[PDB]
Amino acid sequence: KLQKQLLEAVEHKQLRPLDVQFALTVAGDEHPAVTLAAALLSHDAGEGHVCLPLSRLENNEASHPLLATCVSEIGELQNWEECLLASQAVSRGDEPTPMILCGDRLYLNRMWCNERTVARFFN
Amino acid sequence: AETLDPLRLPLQGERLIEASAGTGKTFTIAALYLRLLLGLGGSAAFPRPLTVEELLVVTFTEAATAELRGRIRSNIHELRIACLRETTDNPLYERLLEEIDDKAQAAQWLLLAERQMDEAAVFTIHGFCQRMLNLNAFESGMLFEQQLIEDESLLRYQACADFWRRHCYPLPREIAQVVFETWKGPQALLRDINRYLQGEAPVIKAPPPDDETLASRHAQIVARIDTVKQQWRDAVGELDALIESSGIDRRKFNRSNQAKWIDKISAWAEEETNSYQLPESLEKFTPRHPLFEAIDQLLAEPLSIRDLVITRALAEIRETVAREKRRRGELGFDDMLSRLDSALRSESGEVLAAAIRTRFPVAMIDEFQDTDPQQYRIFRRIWHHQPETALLLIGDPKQAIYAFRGADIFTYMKARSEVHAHYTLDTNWRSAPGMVNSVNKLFSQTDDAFMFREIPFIPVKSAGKNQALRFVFKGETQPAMKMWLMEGESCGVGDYQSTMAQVCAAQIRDWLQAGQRGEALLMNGDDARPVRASDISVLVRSRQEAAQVRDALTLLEIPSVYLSNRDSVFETLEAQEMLWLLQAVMTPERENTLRSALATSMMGLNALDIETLNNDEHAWDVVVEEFDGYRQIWRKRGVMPMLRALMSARNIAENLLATAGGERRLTDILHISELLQEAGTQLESEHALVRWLSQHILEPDSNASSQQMRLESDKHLVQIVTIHKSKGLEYPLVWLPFITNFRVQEQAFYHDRHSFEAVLDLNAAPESVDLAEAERLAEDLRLLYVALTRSVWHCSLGVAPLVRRRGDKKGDTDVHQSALGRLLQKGEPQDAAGLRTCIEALCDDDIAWQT
Amino acid sequence: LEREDFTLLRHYLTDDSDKRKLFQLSSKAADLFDQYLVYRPDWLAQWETGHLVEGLGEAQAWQAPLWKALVEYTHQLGQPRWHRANLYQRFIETLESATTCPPGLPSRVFICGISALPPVYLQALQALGKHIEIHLLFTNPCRYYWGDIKDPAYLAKLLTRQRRHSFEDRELPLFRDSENAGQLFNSDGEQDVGNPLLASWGKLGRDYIYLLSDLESSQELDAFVDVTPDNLLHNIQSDILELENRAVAGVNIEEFSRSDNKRPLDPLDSSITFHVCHSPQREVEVLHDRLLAMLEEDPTLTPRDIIVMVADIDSYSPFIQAVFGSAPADRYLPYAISDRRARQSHPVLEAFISLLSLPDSRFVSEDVLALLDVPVLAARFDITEEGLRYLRQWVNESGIRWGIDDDNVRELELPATGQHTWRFGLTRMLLGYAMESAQGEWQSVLPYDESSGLIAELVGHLASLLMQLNIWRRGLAQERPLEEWLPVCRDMLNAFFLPDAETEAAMTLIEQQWQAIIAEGLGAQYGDAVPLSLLRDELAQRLDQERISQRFLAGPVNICTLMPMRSIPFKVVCLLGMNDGVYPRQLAPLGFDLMSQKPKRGDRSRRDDDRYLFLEALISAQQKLYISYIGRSIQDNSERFPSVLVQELIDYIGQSHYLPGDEALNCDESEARVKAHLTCLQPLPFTLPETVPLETLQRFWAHPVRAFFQMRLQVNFRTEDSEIPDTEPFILEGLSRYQINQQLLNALVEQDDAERLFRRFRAAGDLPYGAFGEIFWETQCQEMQQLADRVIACRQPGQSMEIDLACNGVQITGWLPQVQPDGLLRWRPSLLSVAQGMQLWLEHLVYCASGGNGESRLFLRKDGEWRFPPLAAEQALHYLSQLIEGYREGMSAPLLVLPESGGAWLKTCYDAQNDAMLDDDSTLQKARTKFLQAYEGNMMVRGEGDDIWYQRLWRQLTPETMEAIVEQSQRFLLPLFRFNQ
DNA sequence: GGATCTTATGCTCCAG
DNA sequence: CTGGAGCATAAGATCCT
Repeated sequence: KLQKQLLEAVEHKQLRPLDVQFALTVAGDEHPAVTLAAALLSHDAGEGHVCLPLSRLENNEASHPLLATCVSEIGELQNWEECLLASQAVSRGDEPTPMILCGDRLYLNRMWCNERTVARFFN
Repeated sequence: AETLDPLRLPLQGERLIEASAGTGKTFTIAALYLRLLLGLGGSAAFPRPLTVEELLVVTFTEAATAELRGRIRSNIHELRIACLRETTDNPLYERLLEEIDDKAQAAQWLLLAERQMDEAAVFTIHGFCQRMLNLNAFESGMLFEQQLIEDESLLRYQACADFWRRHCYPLPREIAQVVFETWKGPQALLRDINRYLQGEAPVIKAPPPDDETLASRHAQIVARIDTVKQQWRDAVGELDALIESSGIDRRKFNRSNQAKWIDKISAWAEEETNSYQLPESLEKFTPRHPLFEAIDQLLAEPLSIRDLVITRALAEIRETVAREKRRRGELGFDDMLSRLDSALRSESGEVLAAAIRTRFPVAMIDEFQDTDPQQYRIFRRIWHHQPETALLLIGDPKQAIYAFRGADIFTYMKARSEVHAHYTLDTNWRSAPGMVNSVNKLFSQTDDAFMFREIPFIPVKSAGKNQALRFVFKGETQPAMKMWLMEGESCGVGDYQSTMAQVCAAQIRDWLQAGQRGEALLMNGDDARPVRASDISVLVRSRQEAAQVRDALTLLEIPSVYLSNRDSVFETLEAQEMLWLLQAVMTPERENTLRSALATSMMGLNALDIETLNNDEHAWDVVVEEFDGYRQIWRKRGVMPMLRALMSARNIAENLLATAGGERRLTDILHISELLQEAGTQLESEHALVRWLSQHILEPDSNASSQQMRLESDKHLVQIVTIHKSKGLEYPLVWLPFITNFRVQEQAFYHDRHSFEAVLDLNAAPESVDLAEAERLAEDLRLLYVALTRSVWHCSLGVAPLVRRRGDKKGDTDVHQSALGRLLQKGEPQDAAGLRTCIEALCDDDIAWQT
Repeated sequence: LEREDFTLLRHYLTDDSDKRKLFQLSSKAADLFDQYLVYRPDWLAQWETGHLVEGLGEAQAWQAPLWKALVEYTHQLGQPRWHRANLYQRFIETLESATTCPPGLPSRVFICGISALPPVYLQALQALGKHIEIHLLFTNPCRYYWGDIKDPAYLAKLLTRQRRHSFEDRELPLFRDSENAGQLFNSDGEQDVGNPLLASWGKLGRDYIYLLSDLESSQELDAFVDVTPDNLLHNIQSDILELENRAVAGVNIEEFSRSDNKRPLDPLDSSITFHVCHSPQREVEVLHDRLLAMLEEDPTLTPRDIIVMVADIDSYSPFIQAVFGSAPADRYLPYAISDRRARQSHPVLEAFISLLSLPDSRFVSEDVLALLDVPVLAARFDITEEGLRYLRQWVNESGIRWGIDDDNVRELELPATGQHTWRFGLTRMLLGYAMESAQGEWQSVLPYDESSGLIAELVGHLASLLMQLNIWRRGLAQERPLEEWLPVCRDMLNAFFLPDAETEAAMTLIEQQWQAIIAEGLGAQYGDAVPLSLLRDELAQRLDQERISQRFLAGPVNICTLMPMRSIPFKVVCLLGMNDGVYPRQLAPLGFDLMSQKPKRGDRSRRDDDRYLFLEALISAQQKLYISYIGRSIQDNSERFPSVLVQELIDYIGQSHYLPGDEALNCDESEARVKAHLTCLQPLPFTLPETVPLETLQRFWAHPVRAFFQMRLQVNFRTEDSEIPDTEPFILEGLSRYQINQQLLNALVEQDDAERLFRRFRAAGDLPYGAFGEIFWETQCQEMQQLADRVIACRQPGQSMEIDLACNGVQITGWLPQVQPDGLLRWRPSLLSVAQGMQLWLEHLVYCASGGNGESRLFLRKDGEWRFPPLAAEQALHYLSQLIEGYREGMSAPLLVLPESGGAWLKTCYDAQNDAMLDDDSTLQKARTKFLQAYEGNMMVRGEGDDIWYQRLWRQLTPETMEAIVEQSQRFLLPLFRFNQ
């Protein structure tokens, strides 16, 4: 699959082995849409910004036709929230799931629980 | 059983010499080696003289081989000197010069033997096998580059883990339940079957079928129990038994308990009241139904997976570790012994026998009483026939005490049945004539002493040189044996051991005080010398009970040392002491770690000094500088120079010798620093060396590397020695308190009594277990003979009315199952009065006892 | 194979063949044919035609057609057919009739030091000698002919007259009767040579001088310097030169009794000295001291002129380096180590060899981490020594012990457990970076919540390393031909190694070794494939073989083994490794060699070379000679004999001289005397403050002697933690239970579900696999559930309070958590420990002194229970004031109170029937026996005696310290036993 | 004059 | 810092002729 793509991204020394192996361990061998989405999310966590909108993922296409390689099954996968909610790596926080998605935002569960902790502390 | 002389001994064909204790095995083996080198004896001699290259003398112990080679080289040298001088004072060499024909050729032959003597065939069995394999690699089918590897324990543990992983994982909960009940883990499995795995895989009595599996066995057991459960739940509800005075009428509680015991067939436990279906129990309390015996026959048979799992492990892990060792390229001692055995068993074994017979047409095996059946099969298949090739077996079956190590006396039994020649020796050099008479009386007090007529004890005569040996304690003389009966008539093992230890310390301190004032004389004719603390010695079977007597001796201010020390040096305080010193010198910036290392007993400081050191900033800075320089000298020039610098600067090499008892600690430090240095020879890094040290502290290895050396020969004190390490030595005064004690065996493993094979039994056969008990008693008899023959002047064991059954004073004592009880009570349950009478029946001015 | 003459080879090979047996056999056959071609090429010449030579033993019937097929094959390949055996004779024939100086030949050549040459080479030099000038420099210890004798027609030819350089001629004395009588024996060699030293040791030299004297075109002269018979070594050299005998044998009683015919010896000679040592360490120590001794004694001596010979260099060199580095500067002497194993960059060599064992390794965590310990790999994959501690703790607590992947596991016929693998650990690491432990499992893997911060890139780098390792362990498994093996070396080295300044030497060495091996393979044109196992151990065999004979005469002392064909004169020569069995170095032949089954004059074996080396080593001494060997192994104090050579030398010394005092006593007494002569072998300052935290009192009393170390003088014996095991835990013992046991207990105290907590541990990989973990889980369930019902029925909802009292002029501050109105209810899964009830006893008084009516209870496993009644405030402080005194007393002095063993002693003595202390000796006898059983542990349990805190203060127990521990304990352990209910 | 029955108490190696 | 053994018991203690 796109393992050669992720390793040439490694060799381009633009992004992190942390985010690469994080994407591998949260994607496994399932849908390449989920793999590339998790790769971008792990990278964005790699710099250290606490959130990411879906518009960035669906509008960047960093160095590859990500949409063209992510469309895999019946229907259309531009509905990224459904495409990731179908994966067990993305959920709405009711389950011990790596990625949070409720309000068009995707990032780590640690940042989500800390953000909601300080939010309900101030409110 | 003809009386043997090396002058007239036939040097032809198979032999068997019974050389008893103190018979000079070295002297006889040396004299007959000289005889084979010279070709002397005439008709009884070998038809041709032999070079030193063609004389195979294999011996059990490497130190024994070295000492034997040195003594035989000395014999060669002094015999050639006596041949060149035509006169001598040794009677053996005088009659040898009378027997030899041509002095010039004899002296030339002895010169050639002395010059070629360095490469004489003297090995251990393992080395000898390896050398023949390296010679005939083509006939043996073995490689060329092989090493000596001794840690098979790790590979055995890995093979056990492999077997447990691949034959026990997908099994269900109920099978896991019974296997977990019978043993916990692979550690427990290894601890169970290690002694079975080592050596050669024995013969299993009634092996299970190959196709039988755990699921089918469990189905058999569950069917076998549900049928009888259905039968009893059908036939419940009637009474026939006799309501006796002992048989209460409220015995229906047992029936109600069985009725509530009808619960399920998926359990495993049964009721105590289920055993009351015995007609023999009805005899205390009319079968009338077949169930009254169906219950009994199901109860009388044990049910487990134990036999199947043990057979699977013993059939799998041996070949598994063998294949993995072959792939790694390592070799084991038993491994190439079995390789030679298989090569001889192959079709080329005749060619191997021809080659070995042509190379060495003689072999003279020493210490035959500890040999292996594979070794005997090799010796038979190579040298059992075809004369002009001699074979002389020399051993002594009365001193074979390594059955737990993997020896066998029935192998010697088969060899003795296979050989015709039998001889013995009389001149017991090491013992006093009183001791000789005493042991003759003790082993002739009852006929069939060894419980076998096939190993008869032949009485011997002491040497005429040692007739003047007499023992004196406080004026008058003492008998050669003087037992000790305590202030009790039936006692437990704890107070038993404590009281013989207390009286032991009492006579030891009396004897040493009398020797200090010159009244306890170990005297020989007109010669007289006092007794000291290294002159007295004590034997003991196990290390905890050795510590038990050690505690009493060290309480009564006799210093005591344990010369069978199996403890590792890594367990003492010095190992972790070196650990904190190395960790503090690796990073001398950490104040807490540096303070912790400085505050120990390695330096010898005081708490006030540490408290003042905690405040002196300049002193702290200069000691930080000192340890920083030590770090520099470490990473610059290795391990020992910083240690040498530290001891020399601290004067602790003086201080620990000044303080009492510090010598032992300091020589432990020296030994561990040395071993650390050849560890760090390969371990180039420092953190790797630290991790290695930590690993060896957390794993108390019991190899020969980490054994603590003897402290000092200059200091003299009493020695506690185990019975096995006392083999082949001498001791002036011995003490045997604990040989009256015994231990009943329970594991089912016995030897065939007529066909001489090792029988592995997994059932509860009464014949199996009591044959095991009988041969265990024979083993204890052999240790008794060894212990009594290792004395010189006076042996004083302890007579005791020992009891193991719960009834303390029941009239019949329980001494009958020990070696002392078997040789004293003739095989009869006795009392204290009968013990006193049985002692005084043999008591006549040489054997006696005191309270 | 299958020619009906290779039957035994077919038996050897067809049983199993992974080319290892083939490789061993090829190497040994190549060695044997090399020896054949260099020594006895007539056999090869006969084998070329296809016949054998009579009088030869077995295995020739297959050793011959093998060589025939070999030469046929190498002629078929198109390689040159020319070699030493088929060219030397044609060289002789071409050279014997030609011009004087054919062009290109050197003007003259020289041979020095060489004492063993092949007969074919000496014949070649003999034929070459008719053209140029050749000088031969042989060092025989004697002057006259001490060689063998062939035939009566040969001894007539032995009347060649040996000139000097200028003056006149000389040869062996007594020309006629020496060859007449039994000196030159009829079949044997010379036996009336006198010196048994020469007679037994010059086995090689005798045949060499016989072969040298057998050349008809010889021109033999000599330059024999005489020796002055002044000391023992010079007397030995004179006796070995002049070929005489001085050993007294005692022909008659007069000769045996009179002992003046020998030469008396100086009682203070230091030239030849014998020594016996216990250990090699002490041996080299004695050598260093004696070396400094004669260096002090002789000002005209340098360490450059002194040599030391060793038997095995590897077994001795660490001792040499250690003692000569630990020597102080004022007693320093320089040392140079030569001929040892060439070990330059041992970590990277170990890493490379372990890397070549990749496709069959089980991937032990400790093994791969020791591989990672190489700084080259650390710099290549940017993981730092700071990060090693983090990685060690992470792979310890995550529990990685087994191989990398489930495919790797299943390749070894093992069940794919899916746990305790490297992929499992990396998944746990990254999921713990993502999540929290309170969340639980995600894909049946618990998240490890230690690694959460910026430090998480180390495990990503480790994951990249492990992915590379998996890729290369898949790559290296397949066996390929040498053409495919050509670039994989370079690819491997650049892929797993970063070229730095230190690395470059090992880089070049590995590259050229691999290039040489594959160049040999290319030159011989291998066609088939080869497994990696042959290449790996061949690299090992060509990398361990290279010694360093480089540093010889730098100026320090010379440390080298007795290399053959090397005899250089010096002043002091020392000998090491003269033990029996190690010297001379025994080496059995290859078994199927024909040289052992049929000898010749030009024979060279290891034993003969060692004896010859020892003899010319004795010759090489000029001033002093040192002999040492291990005689008494200190382990069993057994007697070990020296070597046969040194034994013969000391016997000759004993039979050749006598001490000046005892002139005429007896030969035996003289030799015994000279053999004895030559052989030698606390009150502390503290003031109590008025503010004391409650935890300080809690930490104090739980272990009194430990608390003395860890705050007063601030010493804690924090040793390192245990090493990572090698196996998954199939059984759980020790502290592994206690954390799992307690967390299971807290679930049932609140009566919450335990099935969620079961699967949480099941995702964590700590339980045994399969139903075994489940079965072990059931046993822990049924034991806590018994304990829980006892706790639950007595449990009421309580709350914490802050405590603030003041006793002994000292304020007491702290907190008392979760106390209910009836009192204190605590629970801990252990046994009845004295300190455990004491721990609540401290908490009981502070609750009872500040009002708070109510008793305190404690529940444990195995039906244990601690229960204390309440008292008034005035009595609560009264016990507490003594306990506050026990702090400042314990703070200043290490109070002698054993927690449990002191309690075990006082349990027997104290009687609650009379509520007092007993004094009867019979019950006191029970207390002493119970004390030692409480102090020292059983066969399996650890007693309180084996404690590092207590081991520092004392090692043994005295009867006065026996009572001293009891007496201080009896003051403070009375309230627990008097109030127990 | 018979029991069950639950405790205190005893007792658990050797050598490469 | 923390954690630790099983098994065969007979005396005594009550239940029942």
